[PDB]
Amino acid sequence: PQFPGASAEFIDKLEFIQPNVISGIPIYRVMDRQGQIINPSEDPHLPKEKVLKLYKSMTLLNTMDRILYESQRQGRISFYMTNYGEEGTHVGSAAALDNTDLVFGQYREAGVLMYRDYPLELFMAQCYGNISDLGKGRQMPVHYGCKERHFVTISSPLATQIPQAVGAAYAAKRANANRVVICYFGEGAASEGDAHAGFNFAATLECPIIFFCRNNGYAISTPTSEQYRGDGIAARGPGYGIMSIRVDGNDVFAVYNATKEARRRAVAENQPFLIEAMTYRDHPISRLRHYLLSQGWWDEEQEKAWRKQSRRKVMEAFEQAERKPKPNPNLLFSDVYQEMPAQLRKQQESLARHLQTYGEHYPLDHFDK
Amino acid sequence: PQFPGASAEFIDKLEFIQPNVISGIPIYRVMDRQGQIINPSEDPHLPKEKVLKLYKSMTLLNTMDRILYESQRQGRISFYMTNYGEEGTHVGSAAALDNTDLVFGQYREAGVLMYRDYPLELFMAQCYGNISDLGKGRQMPVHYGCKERHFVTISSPLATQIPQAVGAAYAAKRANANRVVICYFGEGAASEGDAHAGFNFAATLECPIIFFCRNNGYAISTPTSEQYRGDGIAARGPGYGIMSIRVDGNDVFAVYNATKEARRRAVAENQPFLIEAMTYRDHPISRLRHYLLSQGWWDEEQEKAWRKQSRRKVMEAFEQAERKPKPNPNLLFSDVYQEMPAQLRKQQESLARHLQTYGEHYPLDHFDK
Amino acid sequence: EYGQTQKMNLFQSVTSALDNSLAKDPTAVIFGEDVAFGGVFRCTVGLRDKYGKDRVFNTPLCEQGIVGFGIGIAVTGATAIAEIQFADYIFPAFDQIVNEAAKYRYRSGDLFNCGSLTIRSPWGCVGHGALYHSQSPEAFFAHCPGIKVVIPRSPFQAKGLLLSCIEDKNPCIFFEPKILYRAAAEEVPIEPYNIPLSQAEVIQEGSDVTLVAWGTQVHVIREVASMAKEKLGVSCEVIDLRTIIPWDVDTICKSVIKTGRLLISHEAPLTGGFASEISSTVQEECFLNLEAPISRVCGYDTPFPHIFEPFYIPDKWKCYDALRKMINY
Amino acid sequence: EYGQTQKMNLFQSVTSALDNSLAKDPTAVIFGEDVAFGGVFRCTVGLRDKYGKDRVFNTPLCEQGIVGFGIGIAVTGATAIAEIQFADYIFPAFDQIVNEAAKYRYRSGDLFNCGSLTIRSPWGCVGHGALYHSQSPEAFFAHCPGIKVVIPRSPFQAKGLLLSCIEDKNPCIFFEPKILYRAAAEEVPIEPYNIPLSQAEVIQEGSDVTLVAWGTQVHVIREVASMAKEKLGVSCEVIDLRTIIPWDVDTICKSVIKTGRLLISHEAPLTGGFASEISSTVQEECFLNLEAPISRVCGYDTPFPHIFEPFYIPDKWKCYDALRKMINY
Ligand SMILES: Cc1ncc(C[n+]2csc(CCOP(=O)(O)OP(=O)(O)O)c2C)c(N)n1
Ligand SMILES: Cc1ncc(C[n+]2csc(CCOP(=O)(O)OP(=O)(O)O)c2C)c(N)n1
Ligand SMILES: [Cl-]
Ligand SMILES: [Cl-]
Ligand SMILES: [K+]
Ligand SMILES: [K+]
Ligand SMILES: [K+]
Ligand SMILES: [K+]
Ligand SMILES: [Mn+2]
Ligand SMILES: [Mn+2]
Repeated sequence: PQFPGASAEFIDKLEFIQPNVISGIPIYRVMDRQGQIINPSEDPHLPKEKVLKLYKSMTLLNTMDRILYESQRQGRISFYMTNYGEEGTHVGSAAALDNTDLVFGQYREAGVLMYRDYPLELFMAQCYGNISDLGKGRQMPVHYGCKERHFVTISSPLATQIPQAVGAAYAAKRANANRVVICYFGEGAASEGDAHAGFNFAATLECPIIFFCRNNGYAISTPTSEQYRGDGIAARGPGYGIMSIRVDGNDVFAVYNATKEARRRAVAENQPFLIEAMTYRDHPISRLRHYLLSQGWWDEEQEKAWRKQSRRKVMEAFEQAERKPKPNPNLLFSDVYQEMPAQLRKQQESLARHLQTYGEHYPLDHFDK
Repeated sequence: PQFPGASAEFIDKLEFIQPNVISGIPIYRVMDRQGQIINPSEDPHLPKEKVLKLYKSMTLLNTMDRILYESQRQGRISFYMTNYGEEGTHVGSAAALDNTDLVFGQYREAGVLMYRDYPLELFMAQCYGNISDLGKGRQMPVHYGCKERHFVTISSPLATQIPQAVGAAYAAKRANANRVVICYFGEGAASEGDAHAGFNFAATLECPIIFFCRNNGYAISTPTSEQYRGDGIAARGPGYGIMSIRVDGNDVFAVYNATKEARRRAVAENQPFLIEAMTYRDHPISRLRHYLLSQGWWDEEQEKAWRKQSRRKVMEAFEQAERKPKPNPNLLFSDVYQEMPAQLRKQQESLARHLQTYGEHYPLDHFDK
Repeated sequence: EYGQTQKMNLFQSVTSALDNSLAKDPTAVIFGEDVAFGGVFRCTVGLRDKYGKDRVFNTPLCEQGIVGFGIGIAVTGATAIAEIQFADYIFPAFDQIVNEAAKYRYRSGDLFNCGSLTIRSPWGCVGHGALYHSQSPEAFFAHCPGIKVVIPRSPFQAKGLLLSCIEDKNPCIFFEPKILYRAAAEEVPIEPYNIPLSQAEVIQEGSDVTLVAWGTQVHVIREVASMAKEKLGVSCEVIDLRTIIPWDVDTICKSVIKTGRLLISHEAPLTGGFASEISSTVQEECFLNLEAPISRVCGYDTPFPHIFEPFYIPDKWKCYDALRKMINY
Repeated sequence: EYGQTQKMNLFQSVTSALDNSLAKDPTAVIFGEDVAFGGVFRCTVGLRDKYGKDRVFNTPLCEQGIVGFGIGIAVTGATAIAEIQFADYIFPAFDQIVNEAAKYRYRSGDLFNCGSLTIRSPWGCVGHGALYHSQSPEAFFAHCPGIKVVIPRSPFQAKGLLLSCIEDKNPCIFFEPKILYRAAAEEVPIEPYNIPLSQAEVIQEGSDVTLVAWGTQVHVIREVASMAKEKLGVSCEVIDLRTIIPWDVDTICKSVIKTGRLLISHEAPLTGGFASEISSTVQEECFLNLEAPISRVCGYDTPFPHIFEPFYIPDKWKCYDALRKMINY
C-alpha cells in the first residue's frame, strides 16, 4: 500500500479487529500483600532512609486526612477530598521524580506535596483560606499549589490540566534542562475531550511528559462499566503512539519503578509515557508496613511513637490554622489581571465605601484589616 | 487482581507496551488496480444493475465537481469542496446502507446523496443559495441536507456531528426499528475532542452506529505525521472497545463489504463499528471501470455516451440554478427559533422599513419579492 | 387552581417535573453524569427504578459529549433532558450549544432541529462554592440567538418553567439555583402544569421604582423592597424576569414607564452581565420617563471567591444603598 | 515617528509583528493548525524557515488542545502565540479560555500565571462566510474577568496592538478582521512599536454626536460621519474602541459629555452584544448630558447568513438612518 496515513500490508479477507478486554494489559507488581518481594531482579533496593520517608509521608497524609475530614463534617471547613487508597501512588511516584520536575494534578495529589515537604501549616492555610494561604483564600479547600515545590495550583474543572501539562513539557524540551512534567488524573477525567487533546499533542509534538492515570473503578457514583468499554486507560496509550504500562497502585515499589523508568526515558527520548495505576475507592500503607518489618526497619514501638508524634504535629498545625484571621477583603480584587484595571479599582473603592457604612452587617471580625 | 477498572493478570517484570505503527492494521482490498477480484470468497457478486449504478453515481459526481469547481474559480459561487478520490468510499458505503439509515457527515459526502438520487437541481440550489434551496440560502455552499433522504444537514465546525450521530443511534435503538446511523469524518477531524466523546459514548451506551473515517493523509496543509502518532485512526477503535477495520478507499467493493458487515452487526448487536478507509488527497472510478470491462458490462461507446449525457444533465441543472432568484430577504429572520420572537419580528419590520427608504442601495434585483 | 399540591423544596419540584415528563412522553430520556443513583443534588432520585435504565442513565464524564449526544437524540424527535452537573462545567459544551444546538433549525431551513433538547444545570452561589461551584453563566448564552435560557426563583416556579422548557420546540438551558435546592418548601401541584417562557412576573406592585432580578436574587430584591418601604417610604415594583432570552421587554418597559426608575441586580459580574442588555433596552424605550440613571448592582468583575463570598455578592445592603442613592439622584 | 516604514496590508502587518516578536524573544513560539506553511491567511509566511520548526509548528486539529497547550507553555514563562483558524472555531476552547486562562493568576494567588499567552484569530464578516466563517465573538469573552480582548482597524494598528498583546502580562485574545487581510495597504514601521491596550482612539473630532465602533466597522462609521456632515450639517466625533476589555470608559464618556449623543455599532448581534455594556455605562456616567437615547446599530439577532449578508450587516445606510433619527429625537 501507498497511503501516507498508515504503514501496513494489504489483507484479502474481511476481518474486524477485536478489543482484548477480558485479558487486558497485566498489572505490574513488585511486592505481594504480605510485603514480600516477588521477583528479586525488580527490587529497586531503595535505602532505609528513603523507604522510611515513603512510609512516614503516607501515614502523615493519612493522619491529616482523618483530622480534616472530621473538620469538614463539622462545617469548620467547607469541603475536603481525602487521599485514602492513593497514598502509595502519590508518594511512590513523587519519590521517583527529580525535585524540580513540574507536577500537574487535581484532587488526589496531596501526597506529592507531602513527599516534597510541603508544610502542614500551608495545607491547613489553604483549607481554612487564612492569611498564611499563598492562594489568598480564593479557591475551595484542597486546591493546593506551590511554586517553590513545582506543583501547579489545582483547579476544579476535570482534565483541563492535561493539555496544559503537555504545553509545559514542550516548553521544558525547548529550554533543554533535563526536566520532566508529570500529570495526574482519574479514570473519569480521562473521558474528557481535553484528555484526547493532551495525549495526542504529547505524541505528535514529542513531549517529555508522564501521564499518570489513577483508576479506582469509580467517578463519584459511576462505575467504570459506564465510563469506558476498552481495557481501561492503559490500552488507549498505544493508539496515540504512547508507551504504556499498568501497575498495582497498592504497591509503592511498583509505582516507584514504573515512574522512575518512565521519567528516565521521557527525558532522554522526548516522548510521552502513560502509567495507569490500579487502586481501590490490602492498602498501600499496610503493605509497606509489612515490608519494613521484614527488613527489621520498623516495629510496633516505632509505629506507636510515630502515630503519636504525627497526630501531635497535625493537631498543632490545625489549631494554629483555625486561629489565624482570614486575608484582607481587598484581596478579592487583586490578581484578576497582573495590574488592577482602573474600573476594577473603582469597584474595590465601592466596597471600601460600603463597609464604612454597612460594616456591622459583615463578618469583619475574622478578616485582616 | 481484584480491581473493578480492568480485567487482567499480574506481571512480575516491568515492561512498557509499545505501539505497532510500522506494521499497522492491514488494508482490506477486494480488487486489484486492474479491477481483478483477488479472493473469490470475498466477491460480493453485486448484480450488474447495482454495479452500473455505483459507477454512474461516481462519474456523475465527478462531472458535477468539475463544473462547480470552475464556477467557484470564477466567483459565480462563493465556495466549493470537491469529492475527488472520495467517490468510491461514499458511493460504496451508501450502497451498503438501508435507504432509511440516517447519515451524518461533512464536506466529502455528496456521493452519499448522489447514490440516494438527490436531484442535481438541489445540489445546485444549495451552492447558489437560490429559491429552490430547502436550506433557504443560509449556509455556505456544499452544506447539503435532505430530510427525505435521511442526510442530516452539514455544518462547518469539524467533528461536532460525531457525538450527535451517537445520540441519534441511541434514540434509534430505543425506537427499535432496525436502523443504523453512519457518521463520516476525516482523519484531521478525528483529533477533535468531540471524536473522543462520540467514540466512547457509542461503546458505553451500546449504540448501532458505523463511524466512517476517511484518511487521505492530510488535513489542509497538515500531513498525518503532525496529526497523530499511533497507527492511524483504526488502531484507536479497540481502545474504546469498538470493533475496527481498515479498507482500501480506492476499492468500492472493499468499502461496500466492510460497510455491509458493519451495518449487519451494528444493528443486530447494538454496538459501534469503526471503518477507516484509506484514500489519496489508481482512482476508485478507474478501478471500477476496469472491473466493468472484465465483466463485459461497459465499453468505450457506453463510456462516451454516458460522459456526454451526464455533462448535459449537469449543465442543464447548472444553467437553471444560475437563473433562479434568491429567496426573499425576510427569510433571514425565520427558523432562528421555531416561532419568531416578538423582538425578532421587530427587527424584520425594521429591515422592511429600511429597504422602503434605502432599497436602491441593495441588490434587490436578484431576490424574490 | 392546579389540583392537589404537596410541599416540595426546589430539588423535589425538579424531580416532580421530570417524573411527569417521563410519564407522559414515552420518548423522553434523562442522562448525564451520576444521574442514575439520583444525582449529586438528588434531582433524579427514583426515576431510573420507575422508568427503566434505558431512560435514566449515566454518561461518561464528558460535557461536550453529553450535549452533542443530547442534540443527536433531539434530531430524531425524541425528548432529551441532559444534565450538566454544575453550570460552571457547561463551558466544554459551549461549542455544541452555540455553534450547533442554537443554529440547528436555522441552518437547515427547518429540515432538522433539536427543539426537543433541554439542558438543566445547578447554578448560582452557594456560600462556599468558590470559582467553580458558584458561577452564573446566563450572559454568555444570552448573546446566542436560537437557544432559550430560563431561571426559576422557587419550587412552584421551577416545576412550571421546567415543564415548559421540556415541551418548548427550541433547545432550552434551565438553570436551577442550587442554594434553593433544600431551602424552604412550598406547595407544588403534583400533576403537570406550565408557566410561559419569555414572560416576567410582577410579584409586587409599586409606584416609585422598578427592581428586576432572577433566581435567588429575586428574594434579595423582595427584601430590599421591604427595607425601602420601611426606611424610606419608597414603593417598589418587584419583577422576576424568569426568562433571560428571549426576554419579556414589554413587562419591564411598562413598569419603568410607570415608576421612572429602574434597578437591576444579578450575582453575575457587572461587565457584559445581562443587566447591561436590560438597561440599554429600557433606556432606548423609556428614555423620556427616566428620572434617574438605571442602576446595576451586580457581582464584581472578578472570579467568584471562596473566603470572600460575603463581600462579593450583590446583597440586600448593596442593593438598598444603590436604591437610596437613585431615589436621591 | 517610528523609523523606516513600508506598505503592508493587514496580513503582512501581522507577520511583521510576529517576526519582530520572535526576533527579540527567544522563548516565543507560534503554533496552531496549518501555521507551518504560512497559514490559511498567509499570516505566518516565512517564519518557520526563519526561526525553526521547533518555534513555528502545526498542532493536531483540536482547538481545546491548542489553547490548553498554549496555557501550559505560558505557565513556564515562555511566550505562547496560539492561532485559532477562524474566530468561529474558538468555542471548543471556551472552557480553557474562561475557566482556565482567565482565572489562572487569580486562583493561584499569583503563584502561577499564563500572562505570556496570546491567542490570535481571524474575525468578522467576509462577504460570503455565512454562519461559521463570519462570527464576531467578542461579547462572549467580554463577560470573563481576567482576559483582554483587542481588535485593530488597520495594518498600522494591528502590528502595534498585537505587539502590545504579545508583551502584556495577561492572556490576550487578538481578533484580526479577515476582510482587511488583503484590503488596502498602509505604511507600517518595520521595527517593533506598541499601541497601548485599554485606550480608545478619537480618529476624528466632532461636536454633535459620538460614534463608536471597532474593527472594520470603524471604516463604516467614518463614512457615516462624512454622510452626516454633507447631508445633515452634523459634526461627528468618530472613536475606535480598540480594546473590548478592559475598555476605555473615560475616553468614551468624555466624548459623550461633550456631544450629548452616542451611537454604537458592531457586526455582532444586538442582544448581549458589547454595545449593551457601553450604552449602559455611558448612561450611568453621562445621564444628565444625554440629549437623545443612546442608539445601537448592530447585526440582527440571528445566525450569520450566507446569501442574505448584504441585508444582515449594520452598514453605512443603517447607521446613517439611525443617526438621522437620533439627531431629530
Ligand atoms: C468538567 C467537570 N465535570 C464534572 C466535575 C464534577 N466531578 C468532581 S470529581 C468527579 C469524579 C472524578 O472521577 P475520577 O476522575 O475517576 O477521579 P476520582 O474521584 O475517582 O479520584 C466529578 C464528575 C468536575 N469537577 N469537572
Ligand atoms: C473546529 C474547526 N476547526 C478548523 C476548521 C477548518 N478546517 C476546514 S477543513 C479542515 C481540514 C479537515 O481535515 P480532515 O478532517 O482530514 O478532512 P479532509 O479535508 O482531508 O477530507 C480544517 C482545519 C473547521 N472547519 N472546524
Ligand atoms: Cl468538583
Ligand atoms: Cl471550514
Ligand atoms: K483541573
Ligand atoms: K460538522
Ligand atoms: K426544549
Ligand atoms: K499576553
Ligand atoms: Mn476514579
Ligand atoms: Mn484528511
